[PDB]
Amino acid sequence: EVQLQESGPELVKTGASVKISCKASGYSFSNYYIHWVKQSHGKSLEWIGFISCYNGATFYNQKFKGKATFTVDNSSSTAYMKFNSLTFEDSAVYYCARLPIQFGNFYPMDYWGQGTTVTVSSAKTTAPSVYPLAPVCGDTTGSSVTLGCLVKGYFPEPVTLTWNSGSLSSGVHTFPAVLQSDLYTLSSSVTVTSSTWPSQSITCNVAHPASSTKVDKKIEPRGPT
Amino acid sequence: QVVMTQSPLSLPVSLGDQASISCRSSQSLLHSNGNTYLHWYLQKPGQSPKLLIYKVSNRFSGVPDRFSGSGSGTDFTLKISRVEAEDLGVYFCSQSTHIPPWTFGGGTKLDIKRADAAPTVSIFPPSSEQLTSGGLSVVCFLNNFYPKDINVKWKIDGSERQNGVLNSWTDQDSKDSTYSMSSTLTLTKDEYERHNSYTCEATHKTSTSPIVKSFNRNEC
Amino acid sequence: PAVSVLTMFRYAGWLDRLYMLVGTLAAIIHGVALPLMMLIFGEMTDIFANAGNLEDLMSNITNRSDINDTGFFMNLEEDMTTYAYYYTGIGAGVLIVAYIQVSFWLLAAGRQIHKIRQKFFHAIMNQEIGWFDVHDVGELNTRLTDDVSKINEGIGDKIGMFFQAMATFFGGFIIGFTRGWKLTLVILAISPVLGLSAGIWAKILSSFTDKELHAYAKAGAVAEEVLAAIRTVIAFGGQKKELERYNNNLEEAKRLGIKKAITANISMGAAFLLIYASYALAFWYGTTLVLSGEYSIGQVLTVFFSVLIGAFSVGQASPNIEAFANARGAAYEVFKIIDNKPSIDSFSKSGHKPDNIQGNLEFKNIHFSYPSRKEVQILKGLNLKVKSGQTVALVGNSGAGKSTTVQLMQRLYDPLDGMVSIDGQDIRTINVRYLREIIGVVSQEPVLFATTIAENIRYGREDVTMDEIEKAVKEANAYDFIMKLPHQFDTLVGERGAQLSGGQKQRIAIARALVRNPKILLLDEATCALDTESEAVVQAALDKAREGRTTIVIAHRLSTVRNADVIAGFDGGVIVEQGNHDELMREKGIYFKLVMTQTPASFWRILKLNSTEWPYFVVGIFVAIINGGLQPAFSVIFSKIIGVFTRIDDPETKRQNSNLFSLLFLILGIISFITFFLQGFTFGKAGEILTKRLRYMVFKSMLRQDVSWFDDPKNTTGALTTRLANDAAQVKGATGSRLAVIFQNIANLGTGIIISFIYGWQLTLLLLAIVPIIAIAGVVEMKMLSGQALKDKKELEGSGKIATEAIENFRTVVSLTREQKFETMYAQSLQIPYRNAMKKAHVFGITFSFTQAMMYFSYAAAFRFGAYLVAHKLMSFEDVLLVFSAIVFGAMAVGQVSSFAPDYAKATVSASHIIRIIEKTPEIDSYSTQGLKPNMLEGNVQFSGVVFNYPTRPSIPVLQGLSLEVKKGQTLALVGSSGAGKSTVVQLLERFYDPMAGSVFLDGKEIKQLNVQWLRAQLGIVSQEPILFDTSIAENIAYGDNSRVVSYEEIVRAAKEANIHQFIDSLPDKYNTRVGDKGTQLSGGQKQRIAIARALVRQPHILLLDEATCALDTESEKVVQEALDKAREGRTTIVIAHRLSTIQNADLIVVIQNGKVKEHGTHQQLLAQKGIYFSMVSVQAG
Ligand SMILES: O[C@@H](COc1cccc2ncccc12)CN1CCN([C@@H]2c3ccccc3[C@@H]3[C@H](c4ccccc42)C3(F)F)CC1
Ligand SMILES: O[C@@H](COc1cccc2ncccc12)CN1CCN([C@@H]2c3ccccc3[C@@H]3[C@H](c4ccccc42)C3(F)F)CC1
Ligand SMILES: *[C@@H]1O[C@H](CO)[C@@H](O)[C@H](O)[C@H]1NC(C)=O
Ligand SMILES: *[C@@H]1O[C@H](CO)[C@@H](O)[C@H](O)[C@H]1NC(C)=O
Repeated sequence: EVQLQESGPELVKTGASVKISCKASGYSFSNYYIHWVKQSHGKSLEWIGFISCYNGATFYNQKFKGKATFTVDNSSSTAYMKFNSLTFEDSAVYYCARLPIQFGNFYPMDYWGQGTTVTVSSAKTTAPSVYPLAPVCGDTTGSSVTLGCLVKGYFPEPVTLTWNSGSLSSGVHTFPAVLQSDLYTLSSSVTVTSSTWPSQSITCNVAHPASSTKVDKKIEPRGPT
Repeated sequence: QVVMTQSPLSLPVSLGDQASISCRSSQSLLHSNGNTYLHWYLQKPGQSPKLLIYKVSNRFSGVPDRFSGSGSGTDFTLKISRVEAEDLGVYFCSQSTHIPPWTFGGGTKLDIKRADAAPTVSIFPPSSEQLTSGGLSVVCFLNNFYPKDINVKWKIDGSERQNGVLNSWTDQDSKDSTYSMSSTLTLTKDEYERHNSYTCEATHKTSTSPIVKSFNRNEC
Repeated sequence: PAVSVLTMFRYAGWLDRLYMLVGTLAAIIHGVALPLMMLIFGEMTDIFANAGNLEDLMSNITNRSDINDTGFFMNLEEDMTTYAYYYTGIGAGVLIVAYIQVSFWLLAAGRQIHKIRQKFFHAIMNQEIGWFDVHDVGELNTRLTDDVSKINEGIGDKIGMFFQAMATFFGGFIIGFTRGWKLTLVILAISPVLGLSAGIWAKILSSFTDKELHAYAKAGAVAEEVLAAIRTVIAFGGQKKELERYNNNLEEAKRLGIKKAITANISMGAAFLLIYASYALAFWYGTTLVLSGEYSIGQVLTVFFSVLIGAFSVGQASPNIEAFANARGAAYEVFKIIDNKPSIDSFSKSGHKPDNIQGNLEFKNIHFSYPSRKEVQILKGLNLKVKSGQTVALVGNSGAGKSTTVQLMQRLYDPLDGMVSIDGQDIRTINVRYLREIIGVVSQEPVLFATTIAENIRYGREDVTMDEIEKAVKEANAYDFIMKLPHQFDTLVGERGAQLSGGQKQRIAIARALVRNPKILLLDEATCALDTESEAVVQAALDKAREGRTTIVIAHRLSTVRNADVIAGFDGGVIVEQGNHDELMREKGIYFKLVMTQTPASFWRILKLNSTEWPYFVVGIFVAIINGGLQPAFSVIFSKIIGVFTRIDDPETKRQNSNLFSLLFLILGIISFITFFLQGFTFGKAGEILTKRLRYMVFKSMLRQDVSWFDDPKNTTGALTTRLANDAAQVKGATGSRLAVIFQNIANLGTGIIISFIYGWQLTLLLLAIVPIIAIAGVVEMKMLSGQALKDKKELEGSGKIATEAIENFRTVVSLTREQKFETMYAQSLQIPYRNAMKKAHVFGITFSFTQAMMYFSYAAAFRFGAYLVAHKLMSFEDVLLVFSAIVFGAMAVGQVSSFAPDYAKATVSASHIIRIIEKTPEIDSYSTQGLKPNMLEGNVQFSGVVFNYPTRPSIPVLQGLSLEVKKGQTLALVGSSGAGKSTVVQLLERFYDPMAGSVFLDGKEIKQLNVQWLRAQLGIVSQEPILFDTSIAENIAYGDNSRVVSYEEIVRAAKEANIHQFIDSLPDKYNTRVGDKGTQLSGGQKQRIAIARALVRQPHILLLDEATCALDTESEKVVQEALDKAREGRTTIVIAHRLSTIQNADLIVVIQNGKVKEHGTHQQLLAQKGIYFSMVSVQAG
């Protein structure tokens, strides 16, 4: 049993600091350097720095100097970094690894935290805009049909979207939230037959916690326009 | 600061065979001691990254005999011999033997090697409520393809547009072994009164013929 | 034989319990200092290891690095600013704590053993005189010094180190279990073996100083008995024989010495083999535990060093419990004496004190036996009355009833039946003291105490003025000769001062009896041992002393007893007949039978002395260097293992480098065990054949040396058996030991200085300032733990003179009851070195505390400046470990080595004495072989004008022009007055000395050209009280003739003419009956017949009969005279004569006085001369 568990996801506004923690359990804590490493979305693992974790003797990367500050807590056996003066280029997934001090550089970073995602924003808690996406009007040539619903412009993470109140799971594709003009955007689609819809019912049940919102968009075909 | 070019980029392994992943550095990773220090890690999504191989040929306490690595100098390889379904994550190669950056490799996913198939396309116009509220969003859904090498083509009235585009891909579907993506343009309302032909196209390896879909504005 | 612990702590007041309580708590908090010192060492080596690994990680950090790495040491430079405070806090605490634990226990022991020693001399001096004769007096004296010194060693200091070492044990395992329990159990698996090796090593370390002479004690007994009996061993020959016998007892003590030294060095070899094996086990396992990322190097040093000093602290506490057990066994018979009790208490003040006592004196039906043997009855139904002013003289068969009367009148013993009265009042209802002051005793042999004359009169009565001393000496007829001696009354007498004659000592003993002014006077054989000239003036002084006093006299030779009022005759303890002289004359009883019977070293010389067993020395030198090599080698591999944990190498090369170093610890263990196994074997065996050959050469030398050398007061028997025994075992240390010291230390410190200067020189200069005081700490701590620095036993040898004097002369010190004055003198002579020991108890406490404190401060000062060097990158941490471990731990090693070895001042003064004695050349060489050696056996002896002076006192002359001829076969007896020189003629004719002028002729030839062994071969001496050797009968009689096969049958003839064969034939185990303290004790007459037989085996042609007054035996007096008359029948015989019955039948008698022969002739012719012969014969006519 050796485990490094980290805190939960953060949703911090721009400029204010955030303090993120790497709690260690199951080993002799007073030996291993705690390396903090950074991973953006779809990029290489950047290296932030480390702490000596016996006495907190830091060493920062040249890029992340000043706009990152490490500290420890020996009694509760945790590590911390306060990552002050945020920008949009600091929303990422942060990991902590342990390295043996007795032979560093010559031994792998062998145990790792599960990663804490820090999402840095500047916007306010915004209600979504749920829009139905009927098929294009005119021909219906295929016996299979795809129905869409897109949740536009919301904030913050996440939106719990659900098709047909949970009774339809035969082609539910729900994409990650794409960011535009510091406001999220999510999309969803389903596939049923041409004799199913518009003969039966179909609706998109969109639920957002922080705006306490449950929009029920029963999709209708595009009529004359 | 040796910049590692880990060469795979995404690796289509099938089930029950061997697939090799290459890590090519840009400086000789041979220390003054006759020891080459690069390390191979596994990483599943949601969980922590596991150390898998260290010092290209050794092995860590608790990992089975399917994982062995070879190579030297600036050419490195790990061997996925007789792959299971339990090791399907992103693999990456640490380290620089020359500290302090500890430069990591990029990453290498794995896969299932489904047989190939061309995607399905559909264009959805901007909804009526967004026309009421003040914007437009054309959304091209295209589902159930393989592999993850697809290039979407937005073209308005036969003319290029390369900005204000929204691409979104989904991950490896663990029942059907396909992918999907969809694209989206939200533009200002007035621009919808300036064009008719909106075309979404798919450029994928399974067809030299592009998967074209189009609509004009006036008809219904 | 075991006091309970609380019964032992009986002489402590309210103060000493506070001293041992506070010193106990100080022991507890002193013992826990060193394990937390290992704790602080653990944290600081984690400081240096972590900062060394962090800076040694990123040395690839250009651009700018001038403040990165220097700041990475700004971590380690302000952090040891407070660990310097922890080290100086442990030092400044352990200074006052180590001070108060040692001085408090020594001070509590000083007060306790002061009261125990003083009150034990009280309770010995308050003990009844019958208890005195059961218990041997020499053993009781040795108990007085030894047994109280043993309770001293057990009571005070060892049980402070006991709580120190047990608190070190429990604190060591408490911090060991609270840092890391896993490696604590891994060492605790082997910790019984480590504790056992530690225990045996500590027990052979402690003493190590006293149990070394038990193997020698047999041969030392031989050497003692032959040196005590010199004037018969150099007289009968057997210098070669007793030299062979001492050699034969000496070789066995050599063998047990060999076994002692080899088992001692096995027992050190297992100790260092197990510390250097447990180093390998715990750095092996602690290595494979810190390589897994589970401990730190500071934990491994903390838990390993503290647990291992705990396990060794057990064995450090091992000999203290047994020293306490020996103290408790000693206290059983000290406390059993000082508890209880006499029945006749000479100190009590219970009974009446009647004044103006006239002395009406009565014995009524008294029945008594001595308490040593109840079965024989000494006195039965004895009745006497003597009224005031009257004189009774008691005579009869000797040994029965004579002296027991004067021993019952002083109430020395209680009679079983009957009653003894003074003035109608029972003597057992009066106080013992007031009884003993109204009675004056005059013993047979007078004793004088080793102080001035006037100070002997002080012992008689302490409040006497000098005028009353002058009148008492004038009344004792002692004034005119005491004014004539050189100094005055303040002349020192005793065994140290000048030697007075027997009549002189006796009439100042009379002066003590007269200064007491007694009403009853008791005289037990006051003049049996005195000659005819001094008995007249003594009898004049006693007749003056009897005027007006009731007197009881017990004496042989009853010449003036006629004048006494009543004469009482003894038979079987009963007085049969009483009256004046003339009534005992008419009765024709016992008395008429008695009257008709009457009428620079030069050190290279000591290696030249040991220049036979050079191969041992050569291998010893080559092996001692290997000891000195392996002391820095430990610091080298120790700083390479901790030096490999403060860098950042590959895990596999750290694993195999640490396996290399752990194996190299074990190789250091093996090559340590061999190297002082056989270093102890080669210096032990070379030194012990050096001391066996050196004992044998010094003893062969001493048997050659003449009688003149033995008369030297620097050469008494204790000085020569003690000198031989000590100064032969010391000189072992003067050569063999010192080369081991110098080569071990020069390889040790020399190599440490050199390698330490190679790796970093500034810090070595700093530690070179520390290096004297911590080596002093090594030698002072080893002298503390050996028990050597506390005992000296040379400041109490000024107070053992009076204790020894009062134990040996106990009859006199009771009969004048000065127990109290001797308790006072012993009390003050004990109180001055008491005060000195009180001062020294603080000085040794502060030097032990101070120099231990230098060890802890030395850690502080070393590692601060070490942190400064490491901080500016001009050293590393394995170099401060290498120069600190080498200079400092090498300094402890040169202290321990330079103290564990023996001395060098006592060794060189010992070798000065030995080589000063073994090359001595005697004057009258006995072992020589030149000489005429004829086959004449005539033996007409002729002294011609012999002038001799005794060389112990060359001022006084004894013989001047002594000439006398002795023809073949006839008998010459010699008599005379005191100071005549009559005993000297035996020693001059046997050639113990040569005369200055004159000549000694044997058979017309001067003795000085004859061989001495042949001369002594044709002379048969028979000494006064015969010396018998510790062996059977056949050797003691066969000892007479040596260089002969002597046949068993030949013993029987000599025993027949010595008149013991008929008596031996009833004895158990007739001829191989052992004689001595264990076998049968023979009477003085029977022993005298044995000496006659020993002289008769030689069948000599000259017989020297050395016999003296007086024989009380009355059962063997006639058979010794029969055997002497059978021996003198056809042999030329010279007799020193004191019995008047032997002299009538001699062919010639010679009276000597002041070295001058007065007259010659037969007995009856010199009787008709009416000179000195007629005077001497006319004395017993009264
Ligand atoms: O000197 C003091 C304290 O000294 C220090 C204080 C603070 C820190 C120190 N750090 C390193 C070294 C000493 C330090 C301890 N003595 C050290 C010397 N013992 C001696 C001794 C003698 C010769 C060879 C080895 C030993 C060692 C133990 C032992 C066991 C039974 C009987 C005696 C002894 C042993 F056989 F294993 C007594 C206690
Ligand atoms: O200098 C050395 C080498 O000893 C000798 C070598 C060669 C010849 C010798 N000849 C005579 C006497 C000693 C000789 C002796 N120190 C004596 C003092 N030790 C102290 C010490 C203190 C208290 C109780 C036990 C110990 C013993 C070892 C130890 C382990 C860690 C830290 C300190 C020490 C231990 F816990 F087991 C170091 C070795
Ligand atoms: C590198 O560091 C040194 C530190 O003084 C500085 O002088 C030098 O200018 C630096 N090099 C550059 C290009 O700035
Ligand atoms: C370490 O190096 C960097 C180089 O700029 C410097 O800023 C920093 O102050 C250094 N750390 C210390 C304690 O000096």
